[PDB]
Amino acid sequence: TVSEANALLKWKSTFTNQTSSSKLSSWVNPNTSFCRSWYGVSCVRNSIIRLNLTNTDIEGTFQDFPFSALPNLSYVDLSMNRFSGTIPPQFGDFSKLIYFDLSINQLVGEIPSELGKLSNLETLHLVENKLNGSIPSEIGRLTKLHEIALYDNLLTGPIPSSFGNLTNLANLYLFINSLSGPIPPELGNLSSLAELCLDRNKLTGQIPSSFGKLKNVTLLNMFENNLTGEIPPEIGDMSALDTLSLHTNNLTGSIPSSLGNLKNLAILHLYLNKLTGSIPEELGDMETMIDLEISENKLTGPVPGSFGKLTKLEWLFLRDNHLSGPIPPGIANSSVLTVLQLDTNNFTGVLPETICRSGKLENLTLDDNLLSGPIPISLTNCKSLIRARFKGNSFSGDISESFGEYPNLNFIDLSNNKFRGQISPKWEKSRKLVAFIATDNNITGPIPPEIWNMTQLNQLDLSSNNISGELPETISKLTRVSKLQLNGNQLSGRIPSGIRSLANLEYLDLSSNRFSFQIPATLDSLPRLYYMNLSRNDLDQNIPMGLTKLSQLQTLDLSHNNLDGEIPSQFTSLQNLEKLYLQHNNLSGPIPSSFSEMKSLTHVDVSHNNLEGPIPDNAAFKNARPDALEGNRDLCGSNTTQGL
Ligand SMILES: *[C@@H]1O[C@H](CO[C@@H]2O[C@@H](C)[C@@H](O)[C@@H](O)[C@@H]2O)[C@@H](O[C@@H]2O[C@H](CO)[C@@H](O[C@@H]3O[C@H](CO)[C@@H](O)[C@H](O)[C@@H]3O)[C@H](O)[C@H]2NC(C)=O)[C@H](O)[C@H]1NC(C)=O
Ligand SMILES: *[C@@H]1O[C@H](CO)[C@@H](O[C@@H]2O[C@H](CO)[C@@H](O[C@@H]3O[C@H](CO)[C@@H](O)[C@H](O)[C@@H]3O)[C@H](O)[C@H]2NC(C)=O)[C@H](O)[C@H]1NC(C)=O
Ligand SMILES: *[C@@H]1O[C@H](CO)[C@@H](O[C@@H]2O[C@H](CO)[C@@H](O[C@@H]3O[C@H](CO)[C@@H](O)[C@H](O)[C@@H]3O)[C@H](O)[C@H]2NC(C)=O)[C@H](O)[C@H]1NC(C)=O
Ligand SMILES: *[C@@H]1O[C@H](CO[C@@H]2O[C@@H](C)[C@@H](O)[C@@H](O)[C@@H]2O)[C@@H](O[C@@H]2O[C@H](CO)[C@@H](O)[C@H](O)[C@H]2NC(C)=O)[C@H](O)[C@H]1NC(C)=O
Ligand SMILES: *[C@@H]1O[C@H](CO)[C@@H](O[C@@H]2O[C@H](CO)[C@@H](O)[C@H](O)[C@H]2NC(C)=O)[C@H](O)[C@H]1NC(C)=O
Ligand SMILES: *[C@@H]1O[C@H](CO)[C@@H](O[C@@H]2O[C@H](CO)[C@@H](O)[C@H](O)[C@H]2NC(C)=O)[C@H](O)[C@H]1NC(C)=O
Ligand SMILES: *[C@@H]1O[C@H](CO)[C@@H](O[C@@H]2O[C@H](CO)[C@@H](O)[C@H](O)[C@H]2NC(C)=O)[C@H](O)[C@H]1NC(C)=O
Ligand SMILES: *[C@@H]1O[C@H](CO)[C@@H](O)[C@H](O)[C@H]1NC(C)=O
Ligand SMILES: *[C@@H]1O[C@H](CO)[C@@H](O)[C@H](O)[C@H]1NC(C)=O
Repeated sequence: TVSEANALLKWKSTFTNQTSSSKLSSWVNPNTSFCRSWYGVSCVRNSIIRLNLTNTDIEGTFQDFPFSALPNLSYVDLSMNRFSGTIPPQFGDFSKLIYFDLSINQLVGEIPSELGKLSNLETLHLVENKLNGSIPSEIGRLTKLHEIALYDNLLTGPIPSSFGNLTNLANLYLFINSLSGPIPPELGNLSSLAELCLDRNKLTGQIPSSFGKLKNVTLLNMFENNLTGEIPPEIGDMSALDTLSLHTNNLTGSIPSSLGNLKNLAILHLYLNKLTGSIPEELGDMETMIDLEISENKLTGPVPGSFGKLTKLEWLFLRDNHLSGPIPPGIANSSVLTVLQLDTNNFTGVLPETICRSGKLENLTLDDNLLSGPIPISLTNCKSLIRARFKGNSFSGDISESFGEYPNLNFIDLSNNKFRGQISPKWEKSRKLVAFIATDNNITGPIPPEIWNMTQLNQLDLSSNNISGELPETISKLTRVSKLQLNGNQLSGRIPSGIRSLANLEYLDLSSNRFSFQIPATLDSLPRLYYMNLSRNDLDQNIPMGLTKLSQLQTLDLSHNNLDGEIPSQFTSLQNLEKLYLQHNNLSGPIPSSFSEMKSLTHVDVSHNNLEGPIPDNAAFKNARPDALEGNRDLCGSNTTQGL
């Protein structure tokens, strides 16, 4: 003991970057107070049995640790320190050791197989180091082990089959590592196992069919491995399971119907695999299921109608599969279902009337299916909606009657459907709505002016519809819009000057419309605008000077209009202009030949204009095709179509 105190002092004397304020200040007077006042030291019969120096800012190694001098150690916690070097084999010499923790440290090298000498060890903790090499097989000798945690290391090789001999192991955590090879089937002998976490490794091979003997495992995390084969139906015999996560693997075959026998399973993660076949209707018998995610697979056929029996279902992720048939009503019938994502499948028919029956549905994704028919009325009145995506379907109906007021709506996408009718002012009640996308529908009538009062709107896409009327100057109220797409409609009259005020505008498209008269001379106040498409309109007269004061333009398309006069020399301030399309206008005069100053002009079309003179000195004019430069009155100094 005084010998133990002296030995520990010699070890302390090797620590580096220590401070006067370190808790090891109490290591004084070895002859009298080793067992009564030394921090981290506790004794029985005046001999140290417990060394607990966790989180004491110790920087050092275990090279000079006095293994020989502390024979009676049974509790060693040296975690959360700055220990470096390796774990010496002499740690296996502490024959009374029960608890061993060296976890949050900077240790390197392999685990000494001599740890298998620690026959009294019940807890082994070495997490969050840089330990490499294979896990020693002799660790399977430690039959009193209750818990092994080796996660967040650089361990390689297979899990030793000897671990099947650890009949008292409750928790096996090995997750953040590079463990390899097949999972040893002997793990099925761990009858006391409760938590098995092998996730985030490089495990290959099949899931052992012996896993069905693990009747006390509640958490089986094996996600983010390279497991192949099919999910063995024996997994359905792990009756105590509440969390089964096998996602991000290379599993194949069908989902075993035996999963329906897991009456305690609340979380099932099977996504990001290559599962095929139909979803067994028995999967509706997992009465406890909360969070069911089998998305991103190759599942086919219909979703079983028996899903109506999953009364605790909250999250259902079936996106990116090949599911077919109509969506059965039981799929949305859970009173607590808040997320129902079905997008990127082959669902047909109309939406079931059960969609928002409880008024709790929040996120609904249906993108890229073959669905049709009208919006069910419980969805029209789903006041709890937050995110609704319908893009790429054949939904039909009066858009004003099909959608109620959605006060919690954040994101809605109606793109690529057959919606008719006029945009209702009801959308202004969505005061949190940031994006409203309705491209490629049969919307008609005017844009209600309430839309411009939606100052929170970040993205507005009404493109490719049959919307008409003149845009009012109150459009300026869309303070925070950054993507504005009204192209492909029959909007008429002058472009409102008020677009000047949309300071956050980045991408503006008013092309393919019936806007007439001069482009607003005032339109020079969009410093974030990198894209402006005014093409295919009825705009006339000289190109306004204001456009040249917008700095960040990358693409500018004013083609297919009746603009006349000369191209401004004062384009020079568009040093970031890359693509410039001015074809099919009535522009005149010479190109200023200050376009040599323009660095980034690569794609330019000036065809079918009344311009004359020589092309300027920059790439796009050299790289222009005949169509790009044709149609002008007097082209080039030597009447050329290519090569000066
Ligand atoms: C397990 O890891 C050890 C330690 O590796 C060290 O720590 C890791 C976390 C990484 O940061 C490694 O980049 C780092 O080196 C490996 O042992 C180490 O091997 C290297 C080379 O194989 C040794 O470096 C040599 O050192 C001598 C002088 O001492 C030079 O002459 C050489 O040119 C070379 O620089 C290093 O000393 C050694 N460290 C030890 C033994 O503590 C070990 O190979 C690795 N095992 C695996 C990956 O299976
Ligand atoms: C070394 O000293 C530290 C702190 O002085 C000890 O930390 C304590 O460890 C126990 C577990 O042994 C912690 O209790 C646990 O609390 C959670 C809370 O939910 C509970 O669920 C567990 O069942 C367990 O009882 C305790 O909170 C923790 N205290 C602190 C301040 O971190 C450590 O046990 C000592 N180790 C040895 C070997 O002496
Ligand atoms: C600005 O918006 C207009 C739409 O209002 C965009 O027009 C599209 O431009 C391409 C060429 O750039 C068009 O031409 C050709 O169509 C034929 C047949 O489909 C095909 O052979 C060509 O490969 C090319 O696609 C295209 O039809 C046209 N679309 C429409 C609806 O008119 C224009 O591109 C936008 N400007 C910029 C810079 O993006
Ligand atoms: C294409 O433009 C020519 C050029 O006329 C321009 O008219 C002004 C707006 C201004 O830009 C002038 O500097 C230009 O000359 C049109 O030709 C003119 O047509 C009008 C008849 O409306 C006639 O009085 C003018 O004398 C013409 N000018 C010239 C130079 O010939 C032409 O009609 C336009 N073509 C189309 C299809 O719109
Ligand atoms: C600490 O270790 C020593 C030996 O490493 C133990 O001392 C032995 O105790 C037994 C019975 O108590 C004696 O028969 C031996 O002769 C002792 N050997 C020595 C070298 O002293 C001691 O009991 C241990 N103490 C604790 C609390 O474990
Ligand atoms: C297991 O599946 C993963 C899918 O994530 C495969 O990883 C992809 O492999 C291909 C190239 O072979 C590409 O799609 C990507 O480069 C990989 N990563 C992805 C998609 O994130 C992996 O190859 C599969 N292993 C097998 C089949 O043995
Ligand atoms: C449910 O929908 C909400 C709203 O769209 C999602 O949360 C938003 O996610 C975007 C990223 O695409 C963020 O920019 C927003 O800040 C998020 N908003 C909120 C309030 O969190 C949410 O991720 C969706 N959840 C599921 C499971 O689909
Ligand atoms: C002590 O800390 C400094 C600062 O982080 C570091 O550069 C040095 O390597 C550490 N060790 C020694 C022995 O100085
Ligand atoms: C498990 O223990 C038994 C006990 O005799 C032994 O025969 C067997 O080889 C052990 N398994 C491994 C993989 O070492």
